[PDB]
Amino acid sequence: SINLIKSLKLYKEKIWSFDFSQGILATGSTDRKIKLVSVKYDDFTLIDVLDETAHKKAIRSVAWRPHTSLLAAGSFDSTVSIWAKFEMDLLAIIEEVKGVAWSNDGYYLATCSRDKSVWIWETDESGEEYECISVLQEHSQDVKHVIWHPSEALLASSSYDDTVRIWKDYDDDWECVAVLNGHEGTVWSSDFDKTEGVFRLCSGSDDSTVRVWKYMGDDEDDQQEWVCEAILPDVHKRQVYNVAWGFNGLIASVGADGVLAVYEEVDGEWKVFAKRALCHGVYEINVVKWLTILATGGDDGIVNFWSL
Ligand SMILES: [Ca+2]
Repeated sequence: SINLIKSLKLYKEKIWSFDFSQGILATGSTDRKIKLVSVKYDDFTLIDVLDETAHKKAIRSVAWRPHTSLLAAGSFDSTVSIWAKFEMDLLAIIEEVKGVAWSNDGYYLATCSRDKSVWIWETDESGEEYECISVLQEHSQDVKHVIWHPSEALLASSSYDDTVRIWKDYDDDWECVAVLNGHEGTVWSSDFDKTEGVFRLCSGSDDSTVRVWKYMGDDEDDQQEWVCEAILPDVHKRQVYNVAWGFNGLIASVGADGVLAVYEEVDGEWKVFAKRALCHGVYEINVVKWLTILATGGDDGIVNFWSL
């Protein structure tokens, strides 16, 4: 069962992105303004609004530098802003951006764009200055999403070209080490398995499916061999706009259809663990995260918080 524990209206426009660190959810909407929410299972409250006309168009992506309170925000502007901190103070502008994501060591910030590229930026302990170390142009269409592995410097990008690409460095020489071919429409997002050891990834698409991909070792050329090992059971009717793979082993998906589903892997097979229809009323749902509880963000400007 998926139970609503709290419903929080934040904007009157779409929520596109959110991210959780250190008990705080950051959110992004068609708005200039970034909103921060304190979250506990008490909880569940507004604490700050980030603006200062930094701030020109829709905030398509927000991400916390992991286990810290520094924040990055990417915009339809083509720009990406940086905040630190109560209150949050601005720090930098880096130069449509569709996604931002940090490596778990906190030193690399990846950005992706309608321009078909993925940029890798490096910073230090302080997060004050950003050096562009790679410009990664292999996708043939709009890149929708970037995410790093929980513990390796491995990056996954998802694109309107129907592929996920995996990127890895050898001494800051970042290159594409696999192209995950199989989805039949735009891949909106992906997330890595949190199981220790060799890698897997799930991805959600316009084609109404969630695929689970499995790494099958390096080839002779130091490229990675990857196959789609499963397609999850039917849920969505059907753009799948976001997926999230929790440390609990469970995958969550959300779609244009207003459904939130959870899947569990037992004895080498996936089953729907739980599902709920009309989670944002009549509204498309764009984003989902495991916080353990679920947060969903929808076209109605609400973040719903659900218990499992
Ligand atoms: Ca399907």
